[PDB]
Amino acid sequence: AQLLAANEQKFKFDPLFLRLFFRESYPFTTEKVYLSQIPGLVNMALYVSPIVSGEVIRSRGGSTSEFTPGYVKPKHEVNPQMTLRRLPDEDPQNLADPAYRRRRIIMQNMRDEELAIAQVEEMQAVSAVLKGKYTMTGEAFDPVEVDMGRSEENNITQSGGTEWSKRDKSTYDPTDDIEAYALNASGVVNIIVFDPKGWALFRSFKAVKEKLDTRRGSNSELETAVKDLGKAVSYKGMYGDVAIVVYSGQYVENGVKKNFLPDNTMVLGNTQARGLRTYGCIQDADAQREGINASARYPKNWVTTGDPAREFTMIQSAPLMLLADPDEFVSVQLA
Amino acid sequence: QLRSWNPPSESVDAALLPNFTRGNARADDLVRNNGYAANAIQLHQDHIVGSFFRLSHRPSWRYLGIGEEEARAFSREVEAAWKEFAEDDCCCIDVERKRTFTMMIREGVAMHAFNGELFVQATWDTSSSRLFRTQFRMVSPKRISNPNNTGDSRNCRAGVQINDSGAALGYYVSEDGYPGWMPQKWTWIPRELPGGRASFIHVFEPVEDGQTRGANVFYSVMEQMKMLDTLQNTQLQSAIVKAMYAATIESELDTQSAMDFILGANSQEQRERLTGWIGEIAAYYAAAPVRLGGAKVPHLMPGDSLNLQTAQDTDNGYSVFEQSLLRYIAAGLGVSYEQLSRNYAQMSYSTARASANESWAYFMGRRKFVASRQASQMFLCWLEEAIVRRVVTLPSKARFSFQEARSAWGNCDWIGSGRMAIDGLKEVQEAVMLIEAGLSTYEKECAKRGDDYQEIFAQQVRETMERRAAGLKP
Amino acid sequence: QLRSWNPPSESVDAALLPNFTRGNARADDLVRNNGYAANAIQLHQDHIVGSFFRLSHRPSWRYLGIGEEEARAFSREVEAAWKEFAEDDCCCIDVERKRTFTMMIREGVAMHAFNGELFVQATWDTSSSRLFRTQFRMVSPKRISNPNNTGDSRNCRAGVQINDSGAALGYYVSEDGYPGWMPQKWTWIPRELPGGRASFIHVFEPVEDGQTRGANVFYSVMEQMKMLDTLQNTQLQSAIVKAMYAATIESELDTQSAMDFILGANSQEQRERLTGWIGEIAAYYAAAPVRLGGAKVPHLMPGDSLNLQTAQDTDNGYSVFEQSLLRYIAAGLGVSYEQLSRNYAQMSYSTARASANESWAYFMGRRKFVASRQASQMFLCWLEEAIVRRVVTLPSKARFSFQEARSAWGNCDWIGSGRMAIDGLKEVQEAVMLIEAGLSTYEKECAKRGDDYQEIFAQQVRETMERRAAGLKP
Amino acid sequence: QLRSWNPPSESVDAALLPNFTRGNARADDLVRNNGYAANAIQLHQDHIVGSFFRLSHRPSWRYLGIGEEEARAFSREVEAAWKEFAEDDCCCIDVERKRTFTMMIREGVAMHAFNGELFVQATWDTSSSRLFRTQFRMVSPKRISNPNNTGDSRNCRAGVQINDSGAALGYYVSEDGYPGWMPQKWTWIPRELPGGRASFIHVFEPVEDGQTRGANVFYSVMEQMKMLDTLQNTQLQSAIVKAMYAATIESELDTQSAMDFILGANSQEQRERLTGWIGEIAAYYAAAPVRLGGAKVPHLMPGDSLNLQTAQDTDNGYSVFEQSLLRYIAAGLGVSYEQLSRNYAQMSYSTARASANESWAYFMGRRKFVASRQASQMFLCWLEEAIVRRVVTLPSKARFSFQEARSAWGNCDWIGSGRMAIDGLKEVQEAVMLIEAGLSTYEKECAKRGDDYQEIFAQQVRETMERRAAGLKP
Repeated sequence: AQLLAANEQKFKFDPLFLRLFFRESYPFTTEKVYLSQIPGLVNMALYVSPIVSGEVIRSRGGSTSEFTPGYVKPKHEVNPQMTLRRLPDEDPQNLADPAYRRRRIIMQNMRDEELAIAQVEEMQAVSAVLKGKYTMTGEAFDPVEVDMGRSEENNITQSGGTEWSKRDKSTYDPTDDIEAYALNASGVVNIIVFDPKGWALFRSFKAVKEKLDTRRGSNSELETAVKDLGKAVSYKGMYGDVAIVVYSGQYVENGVKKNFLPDNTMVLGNTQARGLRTYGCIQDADAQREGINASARYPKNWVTTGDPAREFTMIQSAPLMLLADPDEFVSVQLA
Repeated sequence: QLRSWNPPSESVDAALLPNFTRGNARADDLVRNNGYAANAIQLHQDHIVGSFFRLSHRPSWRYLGIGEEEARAFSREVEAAWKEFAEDDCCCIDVERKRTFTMMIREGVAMHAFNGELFVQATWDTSSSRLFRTQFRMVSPKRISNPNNTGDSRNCRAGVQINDSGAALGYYVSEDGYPGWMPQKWTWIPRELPGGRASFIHVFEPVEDGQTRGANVFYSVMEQMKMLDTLQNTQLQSAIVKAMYAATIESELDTQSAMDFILGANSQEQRERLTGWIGEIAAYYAAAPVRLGGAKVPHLMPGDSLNLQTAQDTDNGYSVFEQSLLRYIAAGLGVSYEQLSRNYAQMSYSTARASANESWAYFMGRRKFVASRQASQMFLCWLEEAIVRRVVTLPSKARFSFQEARSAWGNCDWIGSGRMAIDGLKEVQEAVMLIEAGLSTYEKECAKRGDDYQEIFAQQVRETMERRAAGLKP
Repeated sequence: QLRSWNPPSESVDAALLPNFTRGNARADDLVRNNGYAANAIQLHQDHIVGSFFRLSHRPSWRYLGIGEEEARAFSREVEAAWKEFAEDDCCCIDVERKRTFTMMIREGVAMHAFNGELFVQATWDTSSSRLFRTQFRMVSPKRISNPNNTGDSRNCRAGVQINDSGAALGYYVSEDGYPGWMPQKWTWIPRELPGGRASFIHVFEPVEDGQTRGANVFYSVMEQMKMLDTLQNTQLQSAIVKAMYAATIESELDTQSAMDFILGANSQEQRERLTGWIGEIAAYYAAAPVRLGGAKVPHLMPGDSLNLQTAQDTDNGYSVFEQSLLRYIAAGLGVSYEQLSRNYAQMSYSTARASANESWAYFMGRRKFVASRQASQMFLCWLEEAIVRRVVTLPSKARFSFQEARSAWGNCDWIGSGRMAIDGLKEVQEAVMLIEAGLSTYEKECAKRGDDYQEIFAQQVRETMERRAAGLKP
Repeated sequence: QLRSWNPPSESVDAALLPNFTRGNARADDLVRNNGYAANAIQLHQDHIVGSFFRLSHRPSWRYLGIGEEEARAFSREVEAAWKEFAEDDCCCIDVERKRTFTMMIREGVAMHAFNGELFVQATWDTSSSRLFRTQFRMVSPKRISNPNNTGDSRNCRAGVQINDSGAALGYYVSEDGYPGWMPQKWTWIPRELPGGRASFIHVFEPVEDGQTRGANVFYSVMEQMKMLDTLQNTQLQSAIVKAMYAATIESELDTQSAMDFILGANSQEQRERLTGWIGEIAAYYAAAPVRLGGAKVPHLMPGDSLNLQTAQDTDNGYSVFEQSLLRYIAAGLGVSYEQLSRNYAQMSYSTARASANESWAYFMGRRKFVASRQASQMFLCWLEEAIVRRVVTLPSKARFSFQEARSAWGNCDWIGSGRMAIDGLKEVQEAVMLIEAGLSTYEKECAKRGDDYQEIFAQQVRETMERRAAGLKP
């Protein structure tokens, strides 16, 4: 059992979703998300006559304001019985210390913990901006469908009508489809991040390959983001006007591993779409009596006396991240 | 056992400050649950200050060109003023309005012993019951943390704002926590005013350079905690198991193969044998009344008994363990246990006076080390106030101004506990030798005796004249 | 065992006040059931006050410009007045009308020892049997709780109303609970009047800043409670089981397979065998009279006996456990057990006089620490009343008014227990050395001897003149 | 064991008064069955009063303006009158007509030791054999209960009628119960008359405020009761079982299966085998005469014997248990056992004189605490009667009237037991030092010596003149 302050990572490397589209964090002192409580977009046009001023403007009463945040509280043991991750030859005598082994093993345990919540949050993000629906579900828990409201024109499919696979691999240009799906996106699209084989049949067209610019032509901080997360986001290059990226991230589930992304999917939208990170109550007596009922995360190291007389690291959170405008992204399944 | 208490391998300051709260909290636990800390602080009080702490002002007359007689008369004036200002009967010299100078020194020395540091603040009282509007409020060490409990920083380090060279500029005083529900807010407090005025008297003993906090207690007392626990538990177990007794019933029965066959037949289909035997044994114990003493023998039908064969039976050794370790930590922590809990075992004459004189000289050491700072600081502030109010008159031939030579003008010494008594014959033969050979002066004679030469001479004049008048023998 | 007594990890004030009632209640339990507290309070009384507590008024004549002779004569007048007012034989100086000044000091010091605080109230008596209409009623510590037993608050904290800075404004006195069925009502009582008048004398020793209550006893005495319990029970068990004896009857019988077959046949259908054997054994014990001593052997038909095999048989060690722990807590709590229960084991000469002089100096410490407060407070109130009544005349050249310089005018010291006797030779060689070298003054000589120089000189005059007149030898 | 004796958790007064009768009754039981209480009360008598209790009247001559010589002559007159009135040889100074002043003080101090309180009543005797018609009848503590044994009430509390402030107005004296068949009727008795007359002298030591009764004994003596019981019983068992011996007869016989078959056949139908064997064994014991010593071996036919296997056989430890506990409670209750039952074990010189001087000073404490009250009360009543009768003449220059300044006029001190003797050399070197340095006055010299300076000087005059006349050497 070590203090709360032993929670230093400086490792925030989420794959460009919770850090770039979903910056809009709202931890609450209350259980649910109350979209009426969030101001979101403000009623933002009307003025008043040059004699007096008008009424009082409020948070404009969101129609649906009741969903259950994913209160996730996992834990692990940091029992000093293992040989640990030994960074090359930094004096294993301190590993021989139970104190250093226990502290850096709580380091390792907790980092596994937040990357676990981060990967489940990224699955929530990919569900969110791929269908507008999120499955708040788990065993011994009712499945609540949390819908931002993704429209039908945001779910139009490439296989409908003519498929890119069922097209000329040399002369056909899918740019026409690119603006066709981008027009009904309530904004400009500046990233065309694909799943791998989706980008494969996208680039199979020649027009794509002599239309794209392999050069840097550094447009924004997206190159810096790729250099940071050189793991699963791949900056293919410029398609001229728009940036071409491929995400091949993978989640390692209970017995097997598989990619986050489905077979062939796309979301057309902006890099500055508004993403909410509403956070529920944290059900920990420590959190309430020290005021961490409204926060992002909560770690603790703590000893059980009695039957499971041991010591554990416990991580608690409650995210219900969504997208403010589901119509911002057009979600297309590809050929 | 090294698990619940862990030393890092680093410089002492960076090995203590990260675990400052835990060590200090367990120190509070042991000083509250345990009597040793109370006895130690009480004896430190009674050896360092004792009854009172006496000021003696000795401005550097020789260096400043001041006449010794003018210095002595000016010292008489300042001593009368200081004694009358300190003797306030309404406890009014503190901002808390509940501590005199005695308990100023008491709490200061106690906290500088526990945490190694003491925090005094010279504030401007408005209560006009006294001529001097300066009081001195003592500041808790819990108050000194970085603004809003932030961890140590480049120059903001555990609440003290210093430079790269370490010079202590000021402090972030967190708001009080009594009642247990006030929030803490951090306020800026400089260490001293530029003109030499002692505003925030921060007196601590640094073991090394750059250290900001003093010494602990618990980080050498966990072992008393766990020795007292282990001796306590082992005496409890020894007492409870000197005559623990198993009262069961066995019988002859037990026809090996026949008993096993009967048990197997009962397990399969012949439980009526077991029921009949249990009925017979119940009738046995209800027709016998199988009773040993004042209590009933606990019901045991034949064939089952406890095997209370024991572990090794050598003497526990705890006797010489505990004597050796009490010895050990006694002239560890510093004050011997043959009085911290008073043994009189085989202690002899040279034993007594050697131990007493070395321990008393060592308390003189601690006194001159951790009392004169507070004494001089408080005296400097009070004397500055007196010069502001023109209570006492500075010498006209002042070679340096008061503000320039506060150290030279405010040069002072202080007298702690009263006249030591250990043997009698010792002190009296010392006194006769000193008074015959002249090897003792006014100042060190009065230091040894806890008196004043001027008053002893005036009272001897009074003695002689009253004896002459009343008819006694001078 | 740590279960029935639990320390929180926090500052001592917030670690004691929440469990104030339980600790104080178990302290009452042990001071009532146990003799050690009675002996300790009795010895503290007889070392601090002893026979009486003597006032000596020393107005700051030098600082106030008052002549020493006028100060001494004014002190003579006030001392005569105070002694005649204190010597009231009808116990009339208290509002309860049943305690003199001696028991004022007695109950005050006893309660300031037990709870760490004492509560005196200067009330205006109307009984005209004395010139002075001021009495001093002592107030129970149970009375000080928040109005209607509410928990601690922002500024109303355990009954004391203070500011953010902690300044004790006043108190909420709950109504008395004797008889055990009066309700409590909380009444406002300020600590002192603005003019410096000492109305509610609240004298307590605070271990730290912001602390409101004194020190305990039980929170270091639970271990005597449970050691006395364990030694008591272990001696009882040892005594009762040195010769516990099992008196059963066994026989040869026991033909293994045959006995088992007979028992099984009895269980099934042949209980007549058991009935016949029981009849034969009953006839056996009624034709034998199986009797061991003065008592009958308890009826045991063959084949069943108790197995009183024992636990380990090493010495209990309680001897050196208890000596070590009595040692331990003896110069813990402070007064040595070699007189709190008086052992004379291997104690020697240096032993005796070193222990005696250190303990007596330490009692001088406690006396000067926890008696002079009450003495000065009561003296200030009485002297204020005397100035109101013009009993004694203030000096005409008063540099400061009485109300302004109550501390300066009412400067006083007090004398506790009488003349210490330990060795004789010690005190007499000290006396001869002091009287030959002049190293003792009137004031400290009278402090050492428990007498007065003026009266010793007057009575020596009387001695010499009566010896001359009657023919004796001066 | 805590079952037969139970402390509640509450203030001591409300924890004792509900169980007042049981504690006091068991106190009577132990003080009657046990010698320790008799020895303790006898030593308290012989240390506090000893031979006699001497009055010395010192009216406040300095404060009242009375001349010291007139005060001394008036004191001579009152002392002669008081000694001649107290020396009545017919035991006539009590209403019971069977106790002099000595046994007044004796019973008063004994009952104020046992119950903590004493009850004197100043009644108007009509027996004209003496000039003074005032006697003092002592009142039993059983008499003080609420009217008709009712439980405590709002202001009627255990027999005392007080106000809300606690002021003791009066008392309900139940009628005497000797012979054991008088009914009790409760009569009103005020504590004192309004004019300061001491009618009902109720002297008790209250441990806390609002307490009405004194201290007990049994509530710390139950443990001697049960230790003496347990040591007594364990010595009895040890003595009776050092050589308890079982005298039975066994034989070889015992053919396992054959014996079991014979027993079963006897149980079924073949009891003739058992009858024949019993006949053979009876003939065996009547043809052998099986006899061990002076006594016959108790008749045991073969096959049955007692199994007197024992419990553990370590030393009982009662030796150091009892020494530690006697130690313990000895300087608990206060008077050391090395004379309450007189051990001379390893006791040394510093041992002796340190223990003696501390114990004697502590008895001086108890004397001045629980004797001077009764002395002053009785002296005040007697002096009031003397002023009524104009036996002694008050000073003409009385600054205050007798009724107004009874405390000032009736100021008195008293002398207890005679001249202490412990070492000889000690007292004589003290005496020579005091008489050479003049460090002893008339009053404290006579206090130390148990004599009078006036009479020693007059008798030295007589000594010198008779030596001169008869030819001896002055």
